[PDB]
Amino acid sequence: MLKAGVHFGHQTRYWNPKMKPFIFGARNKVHIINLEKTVPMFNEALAELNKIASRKGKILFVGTKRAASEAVKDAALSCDQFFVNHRWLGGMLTNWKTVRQSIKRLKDL
RNA sequence: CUGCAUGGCUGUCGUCAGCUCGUGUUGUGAAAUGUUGGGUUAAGUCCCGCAACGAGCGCAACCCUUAUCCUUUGUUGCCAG
Repeated sequence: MLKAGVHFGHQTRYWNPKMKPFIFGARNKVHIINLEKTVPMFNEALAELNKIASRKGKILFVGTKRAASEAVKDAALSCDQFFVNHRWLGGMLTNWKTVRQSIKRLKDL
């Protein structure tokens, strides 16, 4: 009884063997994805993302493509969402305990 | 006597831009990345960039001298009124 959102077929190869488990087959050489290996995982994805937000968890979005470079910057006044829209800084997550000096250099503004 | 057994004290490349630490990444490791590259500089200097982000020392400056205007003043130097 489950159904796909918008999918009917998407891309050729352009390959990674690790993605084969999600791919049900092909339609005129273009690949089609398996409902049972994508839909339950996508249902969980929006459930767990909301659970982290209910636990006051800090959310980061990446919008590094032009039609998203401004939409990524806000999730309405009733919300809290961090962003990257164009460019990165090396170690800004794993070396954040040093890049906090770079953040202070901008908080100084 | 022995500074090729030593503390202290003093040269030279050179006043050349170079020597390191914390963190994150890499490699089995030595170590690299950083500190290389690009434009630029007196220069690891100043901009740019990239898995590197920052910091410490040297480097510029702080020490010494001299060049000018403006204002007030002075011995045994000066002399416009």
